[PDB]
This record gives sequence, structure tokens and C-alpha cells, in this order.
Amino acid sequence: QEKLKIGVVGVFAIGCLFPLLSDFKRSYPHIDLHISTHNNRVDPAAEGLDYTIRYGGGAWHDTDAQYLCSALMSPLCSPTLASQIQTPADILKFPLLRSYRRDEWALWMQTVGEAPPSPTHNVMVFDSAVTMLEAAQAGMGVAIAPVRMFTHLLSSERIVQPFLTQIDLGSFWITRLQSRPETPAMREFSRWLTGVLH
Amino acid sequence: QEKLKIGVVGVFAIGCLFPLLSDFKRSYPHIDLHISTHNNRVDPAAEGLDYTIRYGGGAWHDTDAQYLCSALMSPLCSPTLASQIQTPADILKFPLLRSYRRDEWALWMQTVGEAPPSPTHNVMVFDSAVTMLEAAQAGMGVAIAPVRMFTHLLSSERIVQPFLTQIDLGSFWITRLQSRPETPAMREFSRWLTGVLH
Repeated sequence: QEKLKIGVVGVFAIGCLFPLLSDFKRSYPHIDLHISTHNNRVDPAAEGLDYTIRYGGGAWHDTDAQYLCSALMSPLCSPTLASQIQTPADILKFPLLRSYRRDEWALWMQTVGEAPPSPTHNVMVFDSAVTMLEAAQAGMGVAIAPVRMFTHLLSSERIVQPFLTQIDLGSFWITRLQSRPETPAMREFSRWLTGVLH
Repeated sequence: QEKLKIGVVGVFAIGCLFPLLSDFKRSYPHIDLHISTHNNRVDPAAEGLDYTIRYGGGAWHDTDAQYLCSALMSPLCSPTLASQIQTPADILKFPLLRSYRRDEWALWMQTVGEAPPSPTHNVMVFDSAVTMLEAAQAGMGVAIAPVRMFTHLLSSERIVQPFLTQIDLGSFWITRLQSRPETPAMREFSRWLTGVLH
């Protein structure tokens, strides 16, 4: 077996990669895949990773970065909250849930023609979109995250997307440190993943 | 308003703290609470936190640590997986899901009188118990995590605890850097939380 160690941002692992892993095993049985998750804030050298699947803009320095897929973001909330939401302004009836990035809600609101939320607005901050959406399901507030990573919650009707407008503040990328040697197994995994996504 | 900034381990935020936050607001309306989540691997100084709610043994150096509650761990899996699990050995029909700690499964199995899982066993590693349990619900494998933090999944029947045996590899603690000044709002929040838990 050829070892491959991969650190995957949690939202991507649950929303995309995990369901597809048996297909990787089908195509490449000879690969010993060591999967670990992170919250997008990761040090691949320290963790001894071969690849890192992450969210961002693709321009990490001294990194070989390959595009996986888009991660368009939109408001997401429980059906109970959604019942009280008709216009974008109605989102402000409730606390906002955001990631460590400070601009998500300002940008989305601006795109839909609203003013920025009051600097006084009740806001909760999440290291992980997976945790954010757990809070959202429980009606803790309105989340903003990559819609396609929560198809499972949308289809099962645990979360609703009240508005069509989406924003791009990053995509999903797979990255190798340029100081890290690219192996046969790495090339094969990269080929499989960018391939199965298309 | 008095500002209070708190970084909370995700599993505790979803499984315990979030449901209780309106009760804090009832008792202490004058507090401006800034909640953020982390994956238990956090630097409170860098993040400028007042308090950190975390999982561990209570003996962080140069930290004032206060015990919140126990976090006994047991195997957790989907009903479909559980249907194929009668004895602890049956867990090994499926991949194991673990945290960054390397000893959880060895310890639990040893406690129930089994041998350690093969060093060859399919294992997936999670920065966050919240993400682990999402994977577990989807039948990706059998998780091990703090049972009382997933009452929501147990009650709704999305996850099952097949065995009664639990282990203690850590509890939940609230910690302040000794170099960080203890404020009025901090004392009041600490008092409320240790209080509402009892």
C-alpha cells in the first residue's frame, strides 16, 4: 500500500468528499488514505500532511494549489426562522452567524442592496461551518456558508436557503507545500478528485 | 454594556452552552457576550479571549481552570450500523472515527475487555467531535465522543449508543490565562454557568 495523508476542511469532508471516498477506493485500491479534518486553519508541515483541502483564494505563497470547486455563499436558516423571513431585511430579526472572516454579512447585504448590519447586532462566530450549521438548525440565528456543502440539510429540510443571491468569498482548493514532494499517490488522488467533481 | 469575550469548544457550544444562553441573558442582561467557537486547539492570548471553554484535564500551566462538567465517552453510530452491532467486537466491522488523541479506541476496548484494534484498521481523524458525529450519522464509521454533548442526536434517534461502558479522557473546563485580568463580567458568567449546570 502507498500511504497518502490528507487534511480536509470539515465542511468539505462532510459536504463533498466523504460520500465519494468509496469511489476513490474503487479506482485506486492500492492507496492507504489517511484522512484527517481541520477547521481551515491548519499547518500542513507541522501535521505532516501530503495534501490540504481548504477554503480560500488559491494564492497561498510557496504552495502548489489546484482548484476543486466553487463555494458560493448564501443565508441559511431553519424552517421556523425562514417562516419569518420574506425580504433580506428580515434576516435582522435574528442573530447572525459568521466565520472568522469579518466581511461575509456586510458583503452579502451590500450585494442585495441593503445597508450593513448594525455594529451592535447580535453575532456568533464559528471556526467551522459545520458547527455554524448545527447552531443554525437549532434556530440560534441565520448562517452564511457554502450552499453546495449543505445539500444534505437542504434536501432533508433541516435548513432552508430563503434567498437566491450568492456571493464568492473563496472556493475549495487542494494544496501541496512546494517543499513537499509530490508522490504517485498524490497525483492519482488529485486526478480522481478533480475528475469525479466534473 | 460590559464586554465578555469567550471562545467555546464547538462540541460544548452545540451540546450544552447554546441552549442555555437565553438564561444567561435573563440573569445578566448588562453583559455584552462575544461568543466564538474553536476545535479545542486554541490560543486565547492571540484571539484576545477572556475565557476559554475547553476539553481536557484541568492542569494547563499558568491557567486558572474551573471545572464545568464530565465528558464520559462511549461508541456512537447510526441506527443502521447499530443494527449490525451486538458485541464490542462488532464495532470493528466498520471504520473507527477518532479525535486527534491517539488512545481513545485502545482505551475503550481495553476497558471492555477487548484487544486493541489492528494498526491496519481503517481510521478517520477529526479536529472536532461535531464533525465526527456528522460523519457518524452518515454511517462513515463508529465515533467515540462525549455522550452528553450529543443528547440532541440520541433523542432524535440520529445516533445510537450501543454500549453502556463509558471512559474518562477529559472533562469540560473554563479557563483564564493568569496573565488575563478577571473582570466582573467574567465572574458573573462563571457563576451562572457552573450554577446552571448544577
